[PDB]
Amino acid sequence: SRPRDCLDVLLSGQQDDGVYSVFPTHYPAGFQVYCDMRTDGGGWTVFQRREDGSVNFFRGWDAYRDGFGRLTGEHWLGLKRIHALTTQAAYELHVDLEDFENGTAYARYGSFGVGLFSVDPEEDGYPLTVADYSGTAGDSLLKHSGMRFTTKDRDSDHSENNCAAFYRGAWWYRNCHTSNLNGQYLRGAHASYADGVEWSSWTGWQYSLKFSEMKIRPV
Amino acid sequence: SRPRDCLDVLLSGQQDDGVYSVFPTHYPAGFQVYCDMRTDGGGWTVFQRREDGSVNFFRGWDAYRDGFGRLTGEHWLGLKRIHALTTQAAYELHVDLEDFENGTAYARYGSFGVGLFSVDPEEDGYPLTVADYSGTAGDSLLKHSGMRFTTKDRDSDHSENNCAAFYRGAWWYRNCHTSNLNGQYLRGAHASYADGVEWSSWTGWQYSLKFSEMKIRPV
Amino acid sequence: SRPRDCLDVLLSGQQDDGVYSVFPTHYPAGFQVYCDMRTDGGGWTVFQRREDGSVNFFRGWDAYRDGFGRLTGEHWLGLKRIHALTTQAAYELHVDLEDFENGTAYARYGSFGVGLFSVDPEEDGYPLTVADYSGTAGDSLLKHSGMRFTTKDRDSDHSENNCAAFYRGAWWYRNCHTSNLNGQYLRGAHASYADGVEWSSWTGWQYSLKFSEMKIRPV
Amino acid sequence: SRPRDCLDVLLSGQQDDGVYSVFPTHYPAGFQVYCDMRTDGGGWTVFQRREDGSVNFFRGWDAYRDGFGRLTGEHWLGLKRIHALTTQAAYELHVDLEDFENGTAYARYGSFGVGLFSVDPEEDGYPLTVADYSGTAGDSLLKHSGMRFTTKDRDSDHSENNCAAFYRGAWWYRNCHTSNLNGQYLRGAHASYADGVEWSSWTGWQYSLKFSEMKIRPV
Ligand SMILES: *[C@@H]1O[C@H](CO)[C@@H](O[C@@H]2O[C@H](CO)[C@@H](O[C@@H]3O[C@H](CO)[C@@H](O)[C@H](O)[C@@H]3O)[C@H](O)[C@H]2NC(C)=O)[C@H](O)[C@H]1NC(C)=O
Ligand SMILES: *[C@@H]1O[C@H](CO)[C@@H](O[C@@H]2O[C@H](CO)[C@@H](O[C@@H]3O[C@H](CO)[C@@H](O)[C@H](O)[C@@H]3O)[C@H](O)[C@H]2NC(C)=O)[C@H](O)[C@H]1NC(C)=O
Ligand SMILES: *[C@@H]1O[C@H](CO)[C@@H](O[C@@H]2O[C@H](CO)[C@@H](O[C@@H]3O[C@H](CO)[C@@H](O)[C@H](O)[C@@H]3O)[C@H](O)[C@H]2NC(C)=O)[C@H](O)[C@H]1NC(C)=O
Ligand SMILES: *[C@@H]1O[C@H](CO)[C@@H](O[C@@H]2O[C@H](CO)[C@@H](O[C@@H]3O[C@H](CO)[C@@H](O)[C@H](O)[C@@H]3O)[C@H](O)[C@H]2NC(C)=O)[C@H](O)[C@H]1NC(C)=O
Ligand SMILES: [Ca+2]
Ligand SMILES: [Ca+2]
Ligand SMILES: [Ca+2]
Ligand SMILES: [Ca+2]
Repeated sequence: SRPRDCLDVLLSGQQDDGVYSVFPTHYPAGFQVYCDMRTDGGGWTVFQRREDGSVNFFRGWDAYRDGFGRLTGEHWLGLKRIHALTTQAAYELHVDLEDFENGTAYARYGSFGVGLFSVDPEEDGYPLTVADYSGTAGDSLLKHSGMRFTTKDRDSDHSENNCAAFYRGAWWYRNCHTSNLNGQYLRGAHASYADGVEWSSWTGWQYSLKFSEMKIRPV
Repeated sequence: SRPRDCLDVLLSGQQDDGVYSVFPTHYPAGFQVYCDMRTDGGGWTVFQRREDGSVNFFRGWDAYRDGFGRLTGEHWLGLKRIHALTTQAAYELHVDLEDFENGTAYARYGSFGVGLFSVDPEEDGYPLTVADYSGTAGDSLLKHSGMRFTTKDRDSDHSENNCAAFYRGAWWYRNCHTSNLNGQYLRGAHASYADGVEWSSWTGWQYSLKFSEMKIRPV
Repeated sequence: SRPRDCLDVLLSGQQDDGVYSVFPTHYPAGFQVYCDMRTDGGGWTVFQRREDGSVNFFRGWDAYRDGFGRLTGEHWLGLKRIHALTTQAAYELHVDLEDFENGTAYARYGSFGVGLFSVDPEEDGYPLTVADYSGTAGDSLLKHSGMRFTTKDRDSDHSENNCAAFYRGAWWYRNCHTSNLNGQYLRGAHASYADGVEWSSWTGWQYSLKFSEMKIRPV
Repeated sequence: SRPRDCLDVLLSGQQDDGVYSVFPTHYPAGFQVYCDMRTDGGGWTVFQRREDGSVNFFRGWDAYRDGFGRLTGEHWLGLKRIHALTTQAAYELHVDLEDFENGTAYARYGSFGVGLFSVDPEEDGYPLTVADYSGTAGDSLLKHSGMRFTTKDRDSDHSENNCAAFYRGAWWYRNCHTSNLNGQYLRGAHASYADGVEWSSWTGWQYSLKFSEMKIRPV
């Protein structure tokens, strides 16, 4: 009837990967998401996908709040939706990564949230909660814990510059990053420093990954 | 109680053409629509009507998003409502056309949607999904499949010009159109090229139709 | 539980005049109104009251859309709320009037609505539907039937001037009015022409009434 | 299921202080609040907390309407939420205060509301209803009864100046205050006049308190 996320969709008997309606506690109008019904038993709600560089990710605050791209392709679900999902239960984060040489890796985080205790999550800059790493990609997100989301037109980072402008992305930048999954789709090894789709613990600071998917499931 | 569209209204025992409240999955406040309870068994939700040139259709983005005119007359329901309806099930499209010489024709499309997988349908320009033509008017819409909606103040077409400005309408313009049902009410044969209420496969590019109705029903 | 108007409040067993929560079909968040539980059996939802000139009624479009003043005093409920109420059933209108010499009169209208078939009632200027006069005040509203709402900053009237600016009010002005109940609180006989709280059929065009209340009930 | 406030949360069997979802009558999307389940039996909804000066309270109208800070720390819930809560039942107010010398005091008000009868509470400046003082801190709020909320960018006070600008806060200022709990975190005795976290009846006009919490419970 009114699944709150992709795990409710799965447990209701929908086993196919694809687009489903979900209805978070404080977003009763609901919205559509892509559900991953396969990874570690399934029930993952996707909020980010890179796969081909068809979508511009070098977007401003309003786009990162409201979301962009298409659920069946490259997209960002929007921080207002990611907030609505991660405040309604205790979520884990799964990050799937792929390079241009057939290689894959993943990072699992036991706890993940955006603006968890923010009275106005947008005003407060949708700050990251993330803890408890495991997997094959190595940890490139724990150092971003407690940071606000920074875009090219809204600087909340710990740099004298705008990290989002400098590294051509949008992220919970500190000074500046170990991960940049909303970075430019530069397609593998690049001369420019850390401004591609980067997961530094796996492929370093000068390798733009082929594929990324960020997704959440209640624990 | 809470019909999601005009087919739910019909199946609940309301047989009369007219204005009814509907409540789409992701638009729970609901809104009023005109229901066609006669065409091919009935249960059609109208989203566009031309009949007399009493309403200005040469409107900008905000008007095409939010809707304009009156449900009992010439109107555009608004792309935010057309999105809310066509994302909640698989809809077919019916187009009824009438010329100034008593003549009528129709086009049926087995699949129709607006912004079906768009995270932000407005940002993404409410792109058209349409397939599977049958009827008497001929096909003037399949070539618009995959195109974003373009208005005089928001150009997303495949022309070096603004198709909406050039052809005095608002449509899923490519370069530029085979149909222009939101074009100027020029009343039959006109010297100006393709800037009237055009359905090119029936009446060509220099004939502004007397009547158009665009309406949807779940399959 | 969820009364749609003051008649539902009354029929649920609440007999006292006062402020109650109501929940119109297409305004599910609901809002508070003043309920008149006495007039002709009771169940009237108030949307306008003048009684002492304590509130400024010479307000612009946004104020007339959103409402102003206090439910326990002088107020305007707001055209977005009056639209939400009058589109959900067939309403009658009751107008209670009082002069500064103890005198009272009323006008009853068998049908009343605002933006009844408007796709975007705000865009369409919340046009008046009113018919079927009876009472003691005489008819000062039927000539306003079919007119859009005009304010000092949004002219939709049939005058070469702005009727709202000229007659220091906000109304369904034609060219210009037989009633001006949102006019200046000028307190009885005044030299200035038709710019007070006027009901021309009762007290003419140069008498600003002491009290007005406009209220609706389903028939 | 859908508790309307922290008293519903408590009565449903949740006994722990912390963050909970509540769903006021006219705010059906709901929001998260901090619940005090200990004070005088518990069931208090917090809307203001000062404790360490980590959050800037010298904010404009939009911030005071929408809220700021974090539920687990210093915050302001937002006047739109405080209005949604206090209009749905008859609430009492509890104010807990603490100085920098281990000392504590409280004020209880038998009746408390914001914009209780306002058609547009924001337009009307979220005016204060407060009565019926008891406790140890003395009364520093009854003189603010009937006053609109004033910020540095929106003056509705009875001063020829902007009280909010002058006393570096945001409050139901008259000319100007006996309390200033949204004032600057100046940390105890200060030379500047009345521009700290002031409760004049307890610690006078030149002592910025260490801790304040403002919270409500239905009577
Ligand atoms: C390396 O990456 C691929 C995915 O890109 C992993 O799975 C293999 O994918 C390929 C091509 O996507 C499949 O082979 C081809 O299948 C298609 C039909 O789907 C067929 O038309 C071609 O003729 C070709 O046979 C393949 O089925 C699939 N699995 C295997 C075992 O090759 C692959 O597992 C990744 N890792 C490694 C170590 O290869
Ligand atoms: C041609 O168009 C008309 C609709 O415009 C189709 O139906 C016919 O419509 C006319 C006028 O709208 C009707 O005739 C008139 O009826 C009115 C009362 O409704 C009466 O006052 C007049 O004296 C006149 O008789 C007519 O009933 C209606 N049907 C027919 C059979 O004429 C018509 O079917 C369309 N197609 C063709 C091939 O005529
Ligand atoms: C004329 O207007 C009044 C309302 O303004 C109508 O009712 C009468 O109202 C007056 C004063 O509002 C009442 O008289 C007074 O009552 C108060 C207590 O409420 C008392 O303190 C005073 O000493 C005084 O007696 C009165 O009860 C009320 N009814 C009558 C019969 O006078 C009145 O009906 C209107 N019409 C006419 C033709 O008088
Ligand atoms: C004065 O203020 C304190 C709260 O700040 C009131 O309670 C007392 O708080 C202190 C420190 O917060 C507690 O003492 C310490 O406890 C911690 C562990 O929580 C321990 O690590 C330290 O070694 C130390 O013992 C204390 O338990 C607590 N209660 C008492 C009876 O001291 C206090 O009631 C306030 N009023 C007065 C008159 O002292
Ligand atoms: Ca910076
Ligand atoms: Ca173009
Ligand atoms: Ca005019
Ligand atoms: Ca002032």
